[PDB]
Amino acid sequence: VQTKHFTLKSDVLFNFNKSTLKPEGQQALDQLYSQLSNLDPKDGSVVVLGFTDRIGSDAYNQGLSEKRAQSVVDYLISKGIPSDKISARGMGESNPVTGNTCDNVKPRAALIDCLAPDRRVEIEVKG
Amino acid sequence: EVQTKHFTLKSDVLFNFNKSTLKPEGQQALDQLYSQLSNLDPGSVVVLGFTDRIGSDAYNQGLSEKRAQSVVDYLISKGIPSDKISARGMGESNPVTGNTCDNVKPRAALIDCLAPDRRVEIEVKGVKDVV
Repeated sequence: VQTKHFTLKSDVLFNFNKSTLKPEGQQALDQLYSQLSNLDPKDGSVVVLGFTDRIGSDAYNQGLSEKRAQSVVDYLISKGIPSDKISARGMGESNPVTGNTCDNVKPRAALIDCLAPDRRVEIEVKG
Repeated sequence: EVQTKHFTLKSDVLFNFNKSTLKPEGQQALDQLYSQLSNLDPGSVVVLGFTDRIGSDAYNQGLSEKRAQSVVDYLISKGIPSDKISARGMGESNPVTGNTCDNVKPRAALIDCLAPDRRVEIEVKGVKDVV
């Protein structure tokens, strides 16, 4: 089994608290799909995971992350990924890539900036 | 299970126009990357440099090599062992913009349209730990 893992910035794909792909988001997914289409495997699978930062309501962040992941999957299916070979999952605030690095960044705007790497969609491709 | 994790960095942030020396903002972006890399449990790293299709292909190939090497040199300085990372210039090959920019004018507009092509890709390859 060999995966390839990719990451896209949620701040690019979506507006603040929204889950509709922006034009910039579609373009980012077009560019990724261009890369993914360079291989023609017999079979494979794609897993799309949405993540938020640790700020705000966890129930709201879970819901938002799931809708974001779904919007990405729906678009990628539109581009050509077969619907039964791709799945979406919202992971909410879990598994931050910033780990404990932003733990003591106090001022709200500075913390939001420090947490930016956590606001992301991860795409795992198996072939 | 062998897994490759891919990271993409905008060349326009890392480097000034036509230069291969990291800007301070490039070092800061690589510091952020290194933090995340240092949490991936070991492994090897390839750094790919890409340009847009403007100008000499020989020149673009050389510029892409120097940019990739600059990134590698700095990542080693952060703690990536020297024997586990390498640089590769890709010049103008393998663009991500498709045909999207094919008929774009004027020139300033074209440089903007091709921006996603100007990038450094970092591939971290490793084995899933098990027993």
